[PDB]
Amino acid sequence: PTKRRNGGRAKHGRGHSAVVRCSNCGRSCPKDKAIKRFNVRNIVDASSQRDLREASVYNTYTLPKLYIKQCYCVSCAIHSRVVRVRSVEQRKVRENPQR
Amino acid sequence: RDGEIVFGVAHIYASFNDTFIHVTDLSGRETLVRVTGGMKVKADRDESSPYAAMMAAADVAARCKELGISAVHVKVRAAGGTRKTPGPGAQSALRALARSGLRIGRIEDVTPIPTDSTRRKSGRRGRRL
Amino acid sequence: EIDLLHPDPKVEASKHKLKRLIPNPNSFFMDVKCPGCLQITTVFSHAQTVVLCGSCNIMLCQPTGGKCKLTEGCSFRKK
Amino acid sequence: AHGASRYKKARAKMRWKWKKKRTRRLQRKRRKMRQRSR
Amino acid sequence: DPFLKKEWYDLKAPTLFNVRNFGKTLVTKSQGTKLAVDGLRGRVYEVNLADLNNDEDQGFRKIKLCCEDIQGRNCLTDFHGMDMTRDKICSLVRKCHSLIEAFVDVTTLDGYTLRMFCIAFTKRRPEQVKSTCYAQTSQIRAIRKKMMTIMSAEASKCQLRDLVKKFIPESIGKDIENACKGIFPLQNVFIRKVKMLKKPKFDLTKLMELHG
RNA sequence: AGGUGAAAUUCUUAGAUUUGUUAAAGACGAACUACUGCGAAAGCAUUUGCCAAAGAUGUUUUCAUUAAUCAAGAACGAAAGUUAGGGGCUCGAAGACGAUCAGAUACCGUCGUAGUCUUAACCAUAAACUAUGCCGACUAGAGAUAGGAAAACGUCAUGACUUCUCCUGCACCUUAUGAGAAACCAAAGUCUUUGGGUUCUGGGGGGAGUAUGGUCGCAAGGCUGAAACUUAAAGGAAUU
Repeated sequence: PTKRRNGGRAKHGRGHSAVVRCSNCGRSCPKDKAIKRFNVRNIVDASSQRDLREASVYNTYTLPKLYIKQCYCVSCAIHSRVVRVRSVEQRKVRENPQR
Repeated sequence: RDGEIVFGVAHIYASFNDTFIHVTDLSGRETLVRVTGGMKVKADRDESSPYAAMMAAADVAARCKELGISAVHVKVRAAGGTRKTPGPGAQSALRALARSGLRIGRIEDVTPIPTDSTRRKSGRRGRRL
Repeated sequence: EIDLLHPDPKVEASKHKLKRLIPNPNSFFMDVKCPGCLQITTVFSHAQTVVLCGSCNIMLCQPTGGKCKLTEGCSFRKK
Repeated sequence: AHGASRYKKARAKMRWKWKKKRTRRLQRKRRKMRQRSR
Repeated sequence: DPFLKKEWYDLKAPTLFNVRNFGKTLVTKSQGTKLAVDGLRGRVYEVNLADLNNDEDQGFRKIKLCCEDIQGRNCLTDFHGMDMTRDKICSLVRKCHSLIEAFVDVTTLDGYTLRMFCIAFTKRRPEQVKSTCYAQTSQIRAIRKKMMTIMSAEASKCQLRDLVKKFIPESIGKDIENACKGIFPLQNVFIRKVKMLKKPKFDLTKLMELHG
């Protein structure tokens, strides 16, 4: 039986999508079915960054953020607990948890 | 001398498996001090670790005061390229340069990124563990 | 509750051309007055060609997707 | 034959991709042996 | 024991930048055959613009300087090229906008030639309820051609010394934006990166006019 | 230094790995990239120019049944593979050692030939999938979205945005006294209240996509395709 109406790849009127390699696994999955979290984050945590505010040259300084787009394999995600797993009813929701 | 606070770019290469702390002049052609995680600690496991990268930076802090250098521009770096997520050394090494009292300015990420390029290791099905 | 025989003027104006009860065209003709000449010209609302004047060619309208643009201030009266 | 089901694998089985290959090696051998006796 | 053999030299910027100091480096003590000022020649120096300005602005961007000549513990830099920081250009990239790019290889009246790049992002209006917003390729082509023509005209009219001045106030970026509204509004519109392909001749007397 | 779960093979003071500026080489076009577009399907993401071609929309143009579906027959058909020249960076079936293990011809690691890329032929199959043939009619709404078109003393400067209607796309949500074995389904509805037109395929599970014969192929193999004997269950969807 179909576990998803979608199939999990979210592809319509193509026949062929682009491909990406998983950032951890190595695996070629399709770009559409990859599962992607764009992790913006500053370099030195939060607690440790006050050392740089103390130590530095210049009156104030914006500690510049690190921008990366992670892409995952399904199996790499479910192992690493990005997505885990959901019920048959609650599967269908597509919104943002943590807006 | 007359104008205090002379600078030198610092080049924190921090992959997994090892952390490289490198100090050089603004031109960058001539190096001043070089330290590698694994010069401090001799496990192979603990080459990459928070403590080894911290203890690496303390030797760099000591050598920088002697030669001239009172301040540091800094350039963090994951292996990046084909392999782009800087390791557990880069947290601790950048913190360690503060606790010496080198005067920090101007942080950059300079981990090299393609515009789509090459092929990655581990085949189609990937590095199945 | 419904009237297929006598539909409303408001709703059947909105519908497509052919889907109306009696099909008829929403295009029309125009008596155009260009600024120089006192003459008049019968011009279709949707014109596929660049229409010239009755003598010494000026230009009435340039063709577009649907309705043609008329060149600057020049009036037009529907038939 | 089998057609579409071909590889249904509803229950513990050999695996179709391997099965097709095994039969190909048997078949390929049949050829040279039958051409040898000409 | 190794660093007894070296001595410090002082880099000096153009008069255009407004800060004479910034360049500190060591070339090592001279030895007959392979002397110091040969090895010191043709080094390259990526430096932030907000250092040269001396004000906390333009944190983004970097200017590259190579020292053409050396005279008595001083190094006289005419610039090699321009660059933008990866913090800036990656912050500007957001989802549901149209990234436009462009380039031209352009010749100044001064001998050498450059390869400028531009990045422009379409911007939503006020009171716009549309979820995304995009430029219809054809619109993008018109905008792109417009960007190159404007960029080409500016570089060609002004000599390199003059051109660097245009970059500091980021006047060129503003000009492209106000021309292109007729097609699409745009935002940001930076010049991003510049690359010298030639450097025409050395010319000592021309370089001393820059260093006042 | 490398690399790993942890180590080794491997590379290194005849200066590696890291720092910087170049040069050559051949791949690949990141982020923007989406329950978006285009294409008969396979498939197609850098800039600019040239060459034909296509859909939708608009049309008080034109011909006037020229149409639908298709045994034979014909064109295209990813990846791998083949044949003959180029090119050969990275990755890398085979092979090689180094680990792990009771063993490990595997997973992990380090090298690494064919191949990967391109011109000229072949091959003709993929979970080639929407696992739903192709035209047509009618059934039910709401909000999005891509393309075109019309309207508004609309808002900011020919265009962007707002509000509203029309067809044409990929979809999505909600619901049915419609259907179904159920999963689910605007088609799988309008089918025991059984007939709009038409092409192809199936008849318990093996034996078997095998044998033999035919025909296409340079081969690998493709298309067509049995029987003897064997067996009471195979199989589908949900429940505990």
